[PDB]
Amino acid sequence: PPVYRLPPLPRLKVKKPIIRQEANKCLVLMSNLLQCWSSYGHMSPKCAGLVTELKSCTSESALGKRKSNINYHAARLYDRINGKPHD
Amino acid sequence: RRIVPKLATFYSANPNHEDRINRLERLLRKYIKLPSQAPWISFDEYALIGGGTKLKPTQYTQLLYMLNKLHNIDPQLTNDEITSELSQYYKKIKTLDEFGRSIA
Amino acid sequence: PYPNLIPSANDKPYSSQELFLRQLNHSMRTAKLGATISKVYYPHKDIFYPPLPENITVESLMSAGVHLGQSTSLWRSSTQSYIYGEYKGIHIIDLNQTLSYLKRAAKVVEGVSESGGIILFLGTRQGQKRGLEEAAKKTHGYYVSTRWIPGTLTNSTEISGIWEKQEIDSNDNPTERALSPNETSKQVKPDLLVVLNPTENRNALLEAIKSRVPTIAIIDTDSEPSLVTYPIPGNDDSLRSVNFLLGVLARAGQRGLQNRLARNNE
Amino acid sequence: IHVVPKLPNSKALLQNGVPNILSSSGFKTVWFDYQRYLCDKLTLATAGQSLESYYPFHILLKTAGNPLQSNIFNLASSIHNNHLFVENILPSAKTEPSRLFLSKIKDSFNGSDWEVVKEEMIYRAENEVLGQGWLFLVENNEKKLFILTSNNNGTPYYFPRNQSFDLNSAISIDEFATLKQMKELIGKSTKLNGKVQDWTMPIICVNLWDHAYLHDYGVGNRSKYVKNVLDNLNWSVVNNRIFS
Amino acid sequence: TLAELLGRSRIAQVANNHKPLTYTGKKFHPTHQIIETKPSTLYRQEWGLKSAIPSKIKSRYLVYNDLDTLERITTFEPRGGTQWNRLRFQEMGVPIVSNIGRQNPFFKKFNTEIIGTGGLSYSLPGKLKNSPNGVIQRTVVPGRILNLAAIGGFVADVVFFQSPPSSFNSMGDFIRMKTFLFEILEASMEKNGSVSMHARLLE
Amino acid sequence: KIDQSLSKKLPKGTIYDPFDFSMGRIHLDRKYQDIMKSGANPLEFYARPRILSRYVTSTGRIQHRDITGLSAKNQRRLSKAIRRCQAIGLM
Amino acid sequence: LPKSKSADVAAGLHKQTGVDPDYITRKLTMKPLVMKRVSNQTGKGKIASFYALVVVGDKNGMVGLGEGKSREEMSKAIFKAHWDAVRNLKEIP
Amino acid sequence: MKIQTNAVNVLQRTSAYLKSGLLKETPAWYNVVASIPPSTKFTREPRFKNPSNGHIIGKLVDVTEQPHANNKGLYKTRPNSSDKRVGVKRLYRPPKLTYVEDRLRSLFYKQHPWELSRPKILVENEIGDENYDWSHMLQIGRPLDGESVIQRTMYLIKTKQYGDMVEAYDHARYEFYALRMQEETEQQVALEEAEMFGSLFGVSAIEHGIQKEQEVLDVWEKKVVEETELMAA
Ligand SMILES: [Mg+2]
Ligand SMILES: [Mg+2]
Ligand SMILES: [Mg+2]
Repeated sequence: PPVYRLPPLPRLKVKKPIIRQEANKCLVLMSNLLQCWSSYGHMSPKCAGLVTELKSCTSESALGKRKSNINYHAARLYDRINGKPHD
Repeated sequence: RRIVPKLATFYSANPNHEDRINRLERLLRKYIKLPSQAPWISFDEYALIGGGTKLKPTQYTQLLYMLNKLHNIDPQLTNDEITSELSQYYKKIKTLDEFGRSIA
Repeated sequence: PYPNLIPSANDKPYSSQELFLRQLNHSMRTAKLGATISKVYYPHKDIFYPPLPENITVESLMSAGVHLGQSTSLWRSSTQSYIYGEYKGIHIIDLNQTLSYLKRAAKVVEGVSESGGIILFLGTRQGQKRGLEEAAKKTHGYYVSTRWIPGTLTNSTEISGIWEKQEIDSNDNPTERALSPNETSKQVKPDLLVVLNPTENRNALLEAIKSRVPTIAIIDTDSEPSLVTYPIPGNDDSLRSVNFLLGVLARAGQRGLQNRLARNNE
Repeated sequence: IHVVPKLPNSKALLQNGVPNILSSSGFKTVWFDYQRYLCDKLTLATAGQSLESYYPFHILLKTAGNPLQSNIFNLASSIHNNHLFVENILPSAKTEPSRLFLSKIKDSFNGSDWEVVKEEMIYRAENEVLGQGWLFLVENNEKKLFILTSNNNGTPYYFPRNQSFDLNSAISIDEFATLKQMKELIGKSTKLNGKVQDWTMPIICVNLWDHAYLHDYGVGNRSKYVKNVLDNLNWSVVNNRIFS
Repeated sequence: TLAELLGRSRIAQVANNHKPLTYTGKKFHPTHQIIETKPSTLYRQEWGLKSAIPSKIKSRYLVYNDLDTLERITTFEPRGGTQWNRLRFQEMGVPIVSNIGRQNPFFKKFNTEIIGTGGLSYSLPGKLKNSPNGVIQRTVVPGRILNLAAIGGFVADVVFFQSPPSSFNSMGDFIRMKTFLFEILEASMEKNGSVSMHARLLE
Repeated sequence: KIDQSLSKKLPKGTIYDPFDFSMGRIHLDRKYQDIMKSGANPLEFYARPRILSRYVTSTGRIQHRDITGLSAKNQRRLSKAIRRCQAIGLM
Repeated sequence: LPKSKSADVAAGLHKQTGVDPDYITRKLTMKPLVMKRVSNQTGKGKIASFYALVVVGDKNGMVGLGEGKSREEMSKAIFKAHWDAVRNLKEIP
Repeated sequence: MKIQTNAVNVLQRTSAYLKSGLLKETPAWYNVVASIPPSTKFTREPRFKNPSNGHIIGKLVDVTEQPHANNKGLYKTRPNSSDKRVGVKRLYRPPKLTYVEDRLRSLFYKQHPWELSRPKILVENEIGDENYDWSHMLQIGRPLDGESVIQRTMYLIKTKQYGDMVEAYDHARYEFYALRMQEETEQQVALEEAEMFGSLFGVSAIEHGIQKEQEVLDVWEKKVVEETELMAA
């Protein structure tokens, strides 16, 4: 395959390391409830427990629960990982 | 005669601390087989004998780790030398009235 | 021995401590029993029982892994004379050459120890510390594992200002008299810098040559050999090969120290 | 590579054997050849493995729990056990049994005599092991001693590899129950290797293999050989391997 | 000469390959030479390679491709799972025989194809295995059903008298959790070097 | 019941590993994933739209050498053949 | 409590790099070659700096060049240049 | 990187200082360095033999040295293009070391994939101490492996018992197989013996594997449930 060697750079770093967390439980419950209400009319008792669960989740605050060292490794290992020729 | 540095770690960054760690490390090595089963000097207190301004948190944590493990050696199996080395790193009631009521 | 051991009652079983002691006793007397194991490599044995420069062979160097140079793509062509050939995508260091350079290095190490010089063993890599300290202990010498603060020799008064200096006999007795504040503040320069990773501490090499100090280094197949006085071609990456060379050097220096002590006694 | 250790007064041993119990030839068969053979086998097994560096006893302890690589365990066990036996035998390196040892024996075997204990040991040897094996007098974490037979290369140290009775033949109810209890104990250990704690130490190993006796005593008279060994053994060595 | 010693020596002994360490395709046999250390040598990071190996690795075994690369790192993976598969197979004790009527290759220009088995089994088929309980006719081995069954480091085809609904339909695609016993009938080996086992579910 | 994406089906003849059952294995598999490559000039296929249409986007665009993964010369020949095809009626 | 400058230099050299002070004081003789005033445009303003360049040398083939710099007056810069020169002594053939 | 003058000319620089009087006292190292001089001759030295093979690097085959007809029956009467180019870089670039044994090794592991799964310690014991007679395969310090086979093949080739290499290799392979079979039988029977005499193994290899799988599966299950919930919402 076609390899692509970069030139000598000042500093290898990602400008925004994503630390892809899991989505919020409360938000999920809210979406589920919304989905249920799309069917079954406005407020039928099929989604009786779901609403209660949502309420329990969003009692103290609107969301329930409230970084990746990636550019601490790039910076560290750039000089090694280079194919930069000798001095 | 010759004028010469005391510590073998002299040229290193924090030589005194390194020297201090080395003795503890030697002790650990010596009594590494001895089976294992608090009031240690502060960072600032350690600095005055150790590195001073050149003492780092990581170095202090390492020193603590070294001391704690040594201390953990079952008291019955412990030595005099170990204890001597560790020696360095140590260091009104309210009542009712005449008439039985509590003022506050 | 074991003054605080509280022994269990005769009717009762062994205590934990008592049992441990019994195990230790067994280990000392009758565990290493059934056989003896000749011709096998214990890592520790290279630090505490290194061979003399004479008795080293090419085979021993090869076993140590000294022959394994950096890589074919990480080649400093300055080092061309030292390399034997390439194999497994790796330059392989000519080991007869390595041997001769090691001997030369070992001899200079011995000489400065005999003269009562300050030998300094510099080794910034991870595993090297313990062996480095042992070497420093062996000759009445010095070492650096935690990083070399740039300007220990060039800018000695700022860096190495507030550490205790000592006095010494023709033997190595402290002769503890008070050093004057003028007497203390002078720089105490090494008479041999010996590095285990010259490629990682260029800086140390550069002041040594500025500060006018002869230096020894394990020159791998990517390292510049002109940057110090006595290069030893070899495998600086593997921990055991370095230790072997270092241990040899320590032994050479130890011998020279012993000789100096003998001549002082005489 | 594992090689046989140099015994004290080796040339004398070669010339004679052992004064009472083993001939010049009989001693050679048990040690100077058989031990060597065992060592060679162990080396062949464990040439390029991590086991090459370790001593036989330490190898055995490492290996004990592993069902595969039982050959290594067997060899290591044999090597250690055989050298223990030789150590017990040796004339020097007259000594009597220790007072402490006698007191321990008395405590263990309902206040019986040492001669009685010996007699019980020889009876056990006669009855328990068929074919090859070992006869140990051991000491455990409870300070009292006891007699331990093993059926070929069973170690006195680690109880799951005691190899103490033969299920090739029929067995008792009590023996089965004991086995079941052992198995349960092993299961209770809860480690990845699955190895229990055990502090059994051998005090008098005896070699019930045919490599010792068969030359001198013939196919019968193994009991007689065992008795002879018991009569004439290095007591200083035994005393040394007794106290905590 | 030095050259001769190098040719003899333990790095030359490891036959070179640049196969992927990460191969997500079908793995029928070992790709790379497994390389162990002793514990002592691991403790001072020495594997008998060009360089020291990172102190993060605490496993004694590994696999590698390059002693040193342009990236200034040895290309390795700290895993030796293939030895354990072989050991499991040995424990199971089902001897591999060629289902096609052919002589055993171990008895009697170059052929790169796999000579019989690849050396996972040098066992011969004619033996029985006695125990305290008796002579073992049926080899009992615990395995997991996937949907095929994973049986001691090998995937194997499975057969049964009746398909049990209670165990299967209660947890349709979480059958991997529950370990079931198996009776391994025989092990054949195809041209590609895959071990085609055949098991039978016991209940 | 569960979807196909979150369960790796180990093939019949293959070996497996404890790791191979994991989520991480599946992720790794997801991460790591012809006649013109075989060694025959693509300019034989200019009267064979069926085969040339494989090296073309749904709309009709020719695919890039990064996508198609060809030798540069072979790619250019393929492109030429395609262009010839569309100059003719066929394709 | 409180030529002299040259002696102080020599003493400082002896501390820093083990050089013979008496030799530095006597046998070495210095000579300024260039004596600029030099400046940098900083945000605060134009910041001037006295640059010296001062050859020192024992008149027996031992010679050294040295440069030095001070924001404070030129005497300090010259001292620094002298120091640098003595650090960089060199045997010419 | 330029060739540094100042790392090896240390004693000269100090000797000058001493002469001047900049240095009052001589260093400890000075006499020692005088006695044992540095190299200071940082040359590119040419090499004329490949050490592994024993091929000649420097020489050129002439037109007069090739009298007979070539493949495709043409007589060489002139130097070719490559015979005129100045091949100096070959003298200086270090030789690629080649061994006949490497090919045999490669072949063996192709033929025996599962021999790769047998772990290999690469940490050398004393290479000088060994002394293997390759009359047989089973050496003492060395284990049984493909290497031993290959060594046996080489020995056979040397001795000319099998003049052909392939035949010698086959023979070595056949020797190996018997030994392997014997090893296999040893372990199984040892296991059987252990089972008979009431030995107790707490964790068998297959049981261990199952346990290992179980933890991973448990980890997967909780994660998978969460992922399904995510997907639902
Ligand atoms: Mg390097
Ligand atoms: Mg300048
Ligand atoms: Mg330049």
